[PDB]
Amino acid sequence: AAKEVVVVSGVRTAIGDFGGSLKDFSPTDLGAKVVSEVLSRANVSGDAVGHVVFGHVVNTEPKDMYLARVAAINGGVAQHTPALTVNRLCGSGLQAIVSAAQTIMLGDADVAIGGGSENMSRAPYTVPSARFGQRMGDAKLVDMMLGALHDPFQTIHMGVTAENVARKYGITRDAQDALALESHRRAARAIAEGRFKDQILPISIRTKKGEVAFDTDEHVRHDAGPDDFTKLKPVFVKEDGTVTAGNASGINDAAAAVLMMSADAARAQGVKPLARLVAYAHAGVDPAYMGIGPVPATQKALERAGLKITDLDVIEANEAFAAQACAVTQELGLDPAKVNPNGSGISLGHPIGATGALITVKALYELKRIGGRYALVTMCIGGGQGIAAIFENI
Amino acid sequence: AKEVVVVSGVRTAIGDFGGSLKDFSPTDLGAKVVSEVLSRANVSGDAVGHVVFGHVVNTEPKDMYLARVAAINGGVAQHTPALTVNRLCGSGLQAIVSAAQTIMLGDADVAIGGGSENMSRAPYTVPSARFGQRMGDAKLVDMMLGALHDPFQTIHMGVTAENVARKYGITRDAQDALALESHRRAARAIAEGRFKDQILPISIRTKKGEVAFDTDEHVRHDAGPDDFTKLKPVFVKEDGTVTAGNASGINDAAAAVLMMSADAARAQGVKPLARLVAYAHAGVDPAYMGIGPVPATQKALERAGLKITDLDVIEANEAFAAQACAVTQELGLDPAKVNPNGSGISLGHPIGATGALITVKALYELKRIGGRYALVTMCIGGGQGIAAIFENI
Amino acid sequence: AAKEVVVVSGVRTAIGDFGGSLKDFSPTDLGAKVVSEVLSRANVSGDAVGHVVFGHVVNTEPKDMYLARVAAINGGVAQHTPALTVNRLCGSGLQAIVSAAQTIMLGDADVAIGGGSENMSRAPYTVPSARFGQRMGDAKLVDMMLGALHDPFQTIHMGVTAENVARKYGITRDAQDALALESHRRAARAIAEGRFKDQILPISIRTKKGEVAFDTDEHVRHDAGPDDFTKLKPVFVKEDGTVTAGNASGINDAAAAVLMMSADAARAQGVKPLARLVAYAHAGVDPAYMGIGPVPATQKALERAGLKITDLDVIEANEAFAAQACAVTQELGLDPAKVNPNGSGISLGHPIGATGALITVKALYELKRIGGRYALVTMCIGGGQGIAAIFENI
Amino acid sequence: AKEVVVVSGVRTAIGDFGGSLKDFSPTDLGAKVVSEVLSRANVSGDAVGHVVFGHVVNTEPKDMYLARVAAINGGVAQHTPALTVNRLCGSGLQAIVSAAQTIMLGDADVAIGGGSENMSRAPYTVPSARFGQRMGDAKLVDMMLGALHDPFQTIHMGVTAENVARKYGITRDAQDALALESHRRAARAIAEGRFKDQILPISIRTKKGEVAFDTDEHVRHDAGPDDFTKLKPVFVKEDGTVTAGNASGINDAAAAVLMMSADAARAQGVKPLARLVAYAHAGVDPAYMGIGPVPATQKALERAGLKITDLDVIEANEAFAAQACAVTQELGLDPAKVNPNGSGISLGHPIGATGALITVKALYELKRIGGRYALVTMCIGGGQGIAAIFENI
Ligand SMILES: CC(C)(COP(=O)(O)OP(=O)(O)OC[C@H]1O[C@@H](n2cnc3c(N)ncnc32)[C@H](O)[C@@H]1OP(=O)(O)O)[C@@H](O)C(=O)NCCC(=O)NCCS
Ligand SMILES: CC(C)(COP(=O)(O)OP(=O)(O)OC[C@H]1O[C@@H](n2cnc3c(N)ncnc32)[C@H](O)[C@@H]1OP(=O)(O)O)[C@@H](O)C(=O)NCCC(=O)NCCS
Ligand SMILES: CC(C)(COP(=O)(O)OP(=O)(O)OC[C@H]1O[C@@H](n2cnc3c(N)ncnc32)[C@H](O)[C@@H]1OP(=O)(O)O)[C@@H](O)C(=O)NCCC(=O)NCCS
Ligand SMILES: CC(C)(COP(=O)(O)OP(=O)(O)OC[C@H]1O[C@@H](n2cnc3c(N)ncnc32)[C@H](O)[C@@H]1OP(=O)(O)O)[C@@H](O)C(=O)NCCC(=O)NCCS
Repeated sequence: AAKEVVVVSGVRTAIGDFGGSLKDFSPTDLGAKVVSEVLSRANVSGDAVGHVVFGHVVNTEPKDMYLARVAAINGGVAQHTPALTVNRLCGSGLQAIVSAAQTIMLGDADVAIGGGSENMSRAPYTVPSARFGQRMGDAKLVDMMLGALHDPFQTIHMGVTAENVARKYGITRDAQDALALESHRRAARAIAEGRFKDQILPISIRTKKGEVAFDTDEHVRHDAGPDDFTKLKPVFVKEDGTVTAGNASGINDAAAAVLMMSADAARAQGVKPLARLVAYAHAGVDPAYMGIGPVPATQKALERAGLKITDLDVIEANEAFAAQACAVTQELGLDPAKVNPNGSGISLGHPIGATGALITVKALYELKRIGGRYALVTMCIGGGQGIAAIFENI
Repeated sequence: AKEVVVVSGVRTAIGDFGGSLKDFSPTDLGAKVVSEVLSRANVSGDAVGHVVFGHVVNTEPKDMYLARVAAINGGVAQHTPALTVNRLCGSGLQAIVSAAQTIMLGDADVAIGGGSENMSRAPYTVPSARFGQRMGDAKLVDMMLGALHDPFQTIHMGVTAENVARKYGITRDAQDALALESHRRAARAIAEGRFKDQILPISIRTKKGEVAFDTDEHVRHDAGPDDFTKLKPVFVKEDGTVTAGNASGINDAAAAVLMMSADAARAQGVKPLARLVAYAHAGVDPAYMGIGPVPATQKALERAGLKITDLDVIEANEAFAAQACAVTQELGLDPAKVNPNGSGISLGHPIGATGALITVKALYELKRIGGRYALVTMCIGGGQGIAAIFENI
Repeated sequence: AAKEVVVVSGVRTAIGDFGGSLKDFSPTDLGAKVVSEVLSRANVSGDAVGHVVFGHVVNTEPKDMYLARVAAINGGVAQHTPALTVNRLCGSGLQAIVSAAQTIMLGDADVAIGGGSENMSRAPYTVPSARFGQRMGDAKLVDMMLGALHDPFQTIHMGVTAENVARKYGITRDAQDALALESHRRAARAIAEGRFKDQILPISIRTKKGEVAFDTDEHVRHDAGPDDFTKLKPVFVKEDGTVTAGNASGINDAAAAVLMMSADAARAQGVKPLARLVAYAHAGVDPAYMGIGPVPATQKALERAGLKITDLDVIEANEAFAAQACAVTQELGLDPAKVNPNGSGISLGHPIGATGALITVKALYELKRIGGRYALVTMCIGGGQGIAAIFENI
Repeated sequence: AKEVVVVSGVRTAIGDFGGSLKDFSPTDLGAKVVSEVLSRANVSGDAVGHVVFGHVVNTEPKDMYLARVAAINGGVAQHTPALTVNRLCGSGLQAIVSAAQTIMLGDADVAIGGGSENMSRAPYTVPSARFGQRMGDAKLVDMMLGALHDPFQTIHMGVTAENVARKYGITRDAQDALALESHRRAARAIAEGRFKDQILPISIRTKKGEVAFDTDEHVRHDAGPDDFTKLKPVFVKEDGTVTAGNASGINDAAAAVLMMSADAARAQGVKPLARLVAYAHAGVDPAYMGIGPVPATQKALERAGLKITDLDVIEANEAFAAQACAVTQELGLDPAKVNPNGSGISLGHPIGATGALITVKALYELKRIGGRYALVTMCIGGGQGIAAIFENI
């Protein structure tokens, strides 16, 4: 059978705004930071790591094609450790955790780090005609960030697929704005109560007035009210729109990681862990409706775990767009009070390749906060996919 | 862990930098080999549990969706998950491993593993373009050359090949020797038609009409030892040995294999090419990445319960003659069994697709000689190696 | 002999900061604005113009290679009028006036417009390898703005030549900072007293809060004191520097123009003009000391006019760098009280191709303000030149 | 207004787009013709009162200093003022006019007027690069093609040539006729060596050694009427006539003339080529800019007190056959006296240098036929024309 996977430690950066506090930190710099910190939290030597896997979508510089290896080596992991970068779009961060967990399940490693790192502020433009020349006529610089946010089959923004989902599943503008407002209020309450303090790694952000610690998610609106969202206009369609800048997730910068071990290695070391991995699942859907990806992925994961929706104490289902996040909660029959109890992509931001790892960290720390047992982590995936994993607080 | 069988495989011919495939995007090449492996195995596009593609250098936004685009446009149903993986030059074998693991773990009965890379279309980036440079000249960054630079010392992969040449005693004469033979083995393979069955031809619409690209165009068919010893070292100015002639080329290509669980294969009447025996990974000093295959291979043989002398076929990619010689040397391999039909130096090195492409070669060579065991291994920029062993069945 | 040239009207925009209030206004848009306004001030039909000449240095878009013609046609000048763009670097704006005056002197036109337009905020980057490709290796985007500010023989910033002049002519840091502070105080006094109101054309700058009129030079520091300049560090040399961001001219955006006529056409029409052109002169100097260009150019112009330094009531000598502006005043024996009485490039900005026309407008309006008789307009020129003209209030 | 004499002149051979001069910057070419005109006239670099160069498309930062760089690196003293002027395709004749005016007004006794343009090196710009694009694709702007677009309707100069073809009745057969003859006149001139004395050879360092570029390489020496009537219209899709064959090329070159006051020439013993008789400017409808030469020429003849039949040589640049035919037609010129040795269609159109270059041709042709009066005129994008008349002396 497959070895049991224990999540012993986890950490995330605070999430930076587009062009904001982390704009000068490369994806490999952020990844190295969370690698070194998870090792310290788990009391694991950098020489004792069997595998490193990082999720990451938008290469910002040549180093990023080496992202997992640079994050590992600069995070203090020995050079004998293999390192893999994976890309499943917005599912990449949770995919990294699954792929790292798989090396343990299969006996290839007793210790593995899975994380994600993304700096969208530093996403580049390309010049396709630069290598061999354009000769004559105007050419383009291609926005690789916006390009990543376009479905590659119809060349429509993710936000257009969110309208497709809104229309198909009956998710009104008012429903979307209610979810968005509530996400910000939940995030502001979590910040005010200190719910995120233990799971965040502060970053010193060298300012001209001296160094200051960036340790709070800066996308959150702390005094938001209903009229802030009603006044906004739809951003992705010219007719009959519902998706706005306020009820869509942000574009953001962050990194996060967990350190996992075989259950036997965790017993022998005597660690006091966060959780164990119960099950995971993948699904594919119509690309034009990629936002409901989490529905089949969650149903499959629950089947593998032998659990039911009502067994879930904590659900982190990323708010890519209120339009799809509502449809997911509705189609699954989830209690909105248990779903994203401290906010999600709309209020905290959506650093795409890191999101899936960062919301895993959130989920496991929330289980500890409430003494809960099972958490579900799931998210939708551009191109038409879903990914889901279930963890047990132990 | 379920048993994993390869039922089909295919590759494109390997295009030169700026050559016959320069107009074919990585997702275009990927979809072509996906469709072809399904039809070779006679497997419905609706029956695929997972698709994994290796790929390193994004040439356009669609490339961040590469596996999904290759799968959908290759005829795989939208309900199949798709993953792109990047372990640099090991990415193509990694995709096959990652796809096999979905089968081993019971997540899927059928999985496609492949790789796709178009280095000709590798882009230049402008890191200052989004928020501006404000004042002062700015950089147009060669993402292809940057992929070929170690990220810790910012030296070309070829500088690490020189390091490996010094440490292990690989001479210039030795490097040019392997390079010449590789070209001679490749030219012989092409003449005898050894690659015919494993290559998917591609129509490369020319002004002269509609021609088929089905031959690896990097090969020098008239090569003589003088051709290599005249060239000059290109990566270190003095006391150097790696040249353009004894180093792999920059190339474009795609390849894939389709795998199934043993049970699912039985239950479909599909004559499997081979079976997966074992795989392994290794990390090494980045400055000496070219020696990564040695520990990875040793670790793979250990897991397989096999010895070097049990290998009838070895596909060990020739990133640099300086590195490939030291691999063969440190492992104790018979050079007649290693890359018997050429490799990176002669056939080219389409980095993200290479590991999948030489897996296809290794398996077709096993069938050609009636062998049992084949080893596939390659080095990895940044300091790693990857290796896999297959059994002809 | 040569016909006498009357300056009947003139106008300038307010000067915008780098990245500031005029950043969205192209050079041909600004030029068209001042063309239409000078025609209106002089009561001259757009169908009665014999020639248009504009100074302009840094092309921002393809239209700018047609700059004079676009400014003329869009400013309401008939299509039968010839239009010429000239480039003598920072002397271009006054060169345009001289070249336009020359068509009148030679009997080619009885009416001619001379102006300058520059938007440095919109200066582009080029990609030299884009047309035919780079093939392999990194390339560069070339800053055409900074490039224009580099001497083309030694590839040193204009600011390095300013240090050369400071050293050769004994212009201390304290002397440079005294000039800079005084320039801002003079500009702030002129603004507070309304000295510039009649010569500036307001521009409506479409903001999100509604339209607002940009009519005040925004580079001026109104509460400047000596310590603001002493604290700054030298910007152009690593050793023994004196030139700073505070005592160097700014990078700026603006346009300006005058309308001239033959004296006979001015008599017949009965215009009430600003001034007449008395003389002009050019000079070349060592490129490494281009900042003293105005000295020989001024001496030559005075000789042609049969005037002496002491006959000058108003001097507009552009403050490119305090280092050279001091050396010019010192070598010529000018009274600093008469030189740039209302500020200059350090305080108001230096929109290079427009500066020479804009400070001509300043000079002629200042003559009217004080009832003076003769004004000198002069400036230094990258590559090692000077240009000067003398005008008489009539 | 003092009398202005031309004592010397020179031009480069005209390079094709991407051809033999592609590696020579505009300031490099400018300095070469500056040095050569000084030495041809035997005039000290210290004796020059003014330098003016026409030039349209900045290829690099130094180009904004073009006249000054051409003058200094061409041996002119640093005390000489230097001006760059831009009247689009008239810039090269404008520079000669502007330089002559400094002499006419007594500001100078000696002045150089020239032009320099390297369209091959014309750049792409990124208007968003300084302050950033933030989000969304951005433009890489072709500054060369943009220079060839009218700024009011954003149509190619060739679209205005079609407008001119309709208004004045210039047929396709008529255009291809002029194009063929131009090429035949140019090929004859080159064969007979007519351009030998006016061309400054340039060494264009090749891998085959050190070769001299001294022949206008746009010329088709084997041209036959079938070559032009087979080509298709390129600027309007339907009901079109201007083709790649009957339109001028995109080209690189430089040229200059040195002028002095009559007195200063006498006082130096310098045998002057010719004398400036008159010049004139005209504005026209931008949509019909190609007809600008007609009023400019009429206005120049009026000032000169001459008639069309007094002109022994006419250099009227062939921007487009459609436009040049209408110019000759509306002025009533003998086509045997107009561009007797080819022009823009056959020799090329290095825009900023053209007006200076064809002035050199016109003067050398006057000496070759013993003529008296020569006319130099050309059209101007945006709707202008410029014309000058010289007297052989
Ligand atoms: C929606 C989107 C196009 C907007 O981009 P943006 O303009 O850069 O976003 P910003 O927050 O900076 O600006 C939005 C504007 O609405 C306003 N706004 C946004 N949220 C608001 C809120 N909760 N309350 C009030 N106003 C709000 C901003 O203040 C701002 O107004 P301003 O210009 O006056 O300052 C972008 O965020 C996006 O694409 N999001 C989803 C990305 C995605 O697809 N992720 C993966 C999907 S699977
Ligand atoms: C070595 C390298 C820098 C050279 O690149 P390149 O110069 O553009 O390649 P080219 O073949 O176009 O040019 C090389 C020259 O040597 C010659 N040459 C190359 N191989 C030759 C051979 N086997 N025999 C004789 N001559 C040869 C070419 O003809 C060519 O000469 P030419 O320009 O006159 O026609 C590049 O191929 C490279 O980086 N290879 C290694 C790739 C790599 O790092 N892979 C992954 C690392 S793990
Ligand atoms: C000097 C130069 C390189 C500085 O460029 P810059 O950094 O963009 O200029 P800025 O005014 O925006 O910034 C300068 C800094 O000094 C400070 N500063 C400038 N002038 C100041 C003053 N009078 N008092 C106090 N502080 C001042 C700015 O506030 C700013 O500080 P900050 O970053 O904390 O806000 C540039 O202005 C230049 O090149 N000038 C001369 C151009 C030229 O050569 N023209 C033609 C020559 S012939
Ligand atoms: C017309 C124009 C757009 C064509 O540009 P181009 O296609 O890059 O020029 P090329 O010569 O490389 O290609 C044209 C094709 O027609 C053919 N051709 C051109 N002239 C020919 C001729 N006289 N006879 C036969 N064939 C000819 C070329 O061989 C070539 O064919 P190929 O590509 O198979 O070799 C460009 O030359 C142009 O814009 N000219 C006008 C310039 C201008 O506007 N000047 C100022 C205006 S006032």
